[PDB]
Amino acid sequence: KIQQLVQDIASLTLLEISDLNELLKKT
Amino acid sequence: PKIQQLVQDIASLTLLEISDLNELLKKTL
Amino acid sequence: PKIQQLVQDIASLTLLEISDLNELLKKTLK
Amino acid sequence: PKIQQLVQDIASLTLLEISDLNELLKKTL
Amino acid sequence: EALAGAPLDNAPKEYPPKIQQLVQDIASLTLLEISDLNELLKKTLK
Amino acid sequence: PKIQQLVQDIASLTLLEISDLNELLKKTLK
Amino acid sequence: VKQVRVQFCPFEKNVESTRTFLQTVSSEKVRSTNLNCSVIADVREPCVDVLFGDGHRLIMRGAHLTALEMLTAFASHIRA
Amino acid sequence: KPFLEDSKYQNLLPLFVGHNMLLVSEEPKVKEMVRILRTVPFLPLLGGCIDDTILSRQGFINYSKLPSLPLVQGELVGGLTCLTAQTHSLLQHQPLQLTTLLDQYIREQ
Repeated sequence: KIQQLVQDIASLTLLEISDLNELLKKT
Repeated sequence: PKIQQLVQDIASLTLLEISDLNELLKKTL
Repeated sequence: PKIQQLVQDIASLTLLEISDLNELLKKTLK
Repeated sequence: PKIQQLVQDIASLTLLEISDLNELLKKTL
Repeated sequence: EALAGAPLDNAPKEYPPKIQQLVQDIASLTLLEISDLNELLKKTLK
Repeated sequence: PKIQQLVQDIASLTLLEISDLNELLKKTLK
Repeated sequence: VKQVRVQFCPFEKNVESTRTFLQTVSSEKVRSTNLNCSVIADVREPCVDVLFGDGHRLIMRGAHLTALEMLTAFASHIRA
Repeated sequence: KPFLEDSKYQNLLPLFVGHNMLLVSEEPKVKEMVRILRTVPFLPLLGGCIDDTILSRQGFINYSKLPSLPLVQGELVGGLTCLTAQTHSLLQHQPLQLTTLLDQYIREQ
C-alpha cells in the first residue's frame, strides 16, 4: 500500500532515520 | 516499519511509483 | 528542562509530532 | 514528552542555550 | 563632555558600557521576551 | 527589560552603531 | 636618500617633533628635488626610519628630540 | 582650544595640536574621503568623528564599506530571529531530506 509506506516513514522516529538516509547513501 | 524494509523499497520501486510517493509526503509533512 | 534531555526528546518524537513543534514555535516568535 | 511543553522550554531557555541544543542535535542526527 | 570612545586599537574588542550592556541583556532574556521585541520592531519598520 | 524601551533604543542608534550591534551578535553566536 | 617612513601615534601620547617633521618633508620644495626619495606617514614612542641606498638605516626616536634637531641630524646624514 | 575644552567633543584636544584642517559635509561619504587620501601617500588622517561617533583612521577604513541603514535595521531582526530560523530549518529539513533523496533516486533510475 502506497499510503502505508508513506505512513511508516511519517511515523518513524528521528533516531532510526539516522539509519535510514545513511544506508541510502551507502547503497 | 523497520529500517531495512524502507531502505530496500526506496531503491527497488520503479521511477513512477516513487514519483507518487513524493506528492503525498508534502501535505503530510 | 535539560540541554541533553531536550535534544533526545526531539529525536524520539514522530515526524507528525515534530510538525506540530514547527507551527507552535512559529506563532510564539514569528 | 509533550509538544507544547518543549515549545515553552525553548522559549524559556536563553540564546546561547539554543545554540548548544542545535549543535547536539547534529551530532545525534 | 568627554564621549571617551575607542579605548585601544591593539586590544580585545572592549565593550563601551551603554552600547554592549544591551547585547548581554538580550542574550539573557528568554525567547518570549524576544518575541514581543521582534513583533514591536516589525510594527515600527519592516 | 521594558519592551518599548529596548525597541526605541535599537532605532535610536545610528548605522555605525547598528553595524556594531549586528556584528557583535554574529561572533557571540554560531 | 632612498626612502623615509615615519610612525606617530595621536591615538596614544602626542609628541609634536615627528609631527612637525612631517610638514618639513611634505613641502614641494624638498619633494620635487628628492624625487628619488619616497615619503610615507603612518597613523596608529614615535619612529623614524631612513633607508639609505648606501646601506645605512637611520633610526630615530622623536620623543625627546627638538623639532629642528630632527632636521639637523637628518641633514648631517644625507649631505655627509 | 577653548571650545574643545567644553563641548560634545573633548577628547580631540590632543589631536588639535599644530596645523589642522577639517573635512565637513552633510553626507557620510567616508569612502570618497579615504579614496582621495590614498592618492597622496604623505598626507595623514588623524581621525575625528563621523555621525557623532568619535573614531580614528583605523576605524574609518573598515567603516567605509557600509550598505543602506533600513536594510541593516531589518537585518538586525533577521539576526535576532536567526536562531529560531535555524531551529525551524533543522526540524523541517529531514522530511525534505527524505523527499529529496527519493527524488535523487528517481533521477538515478
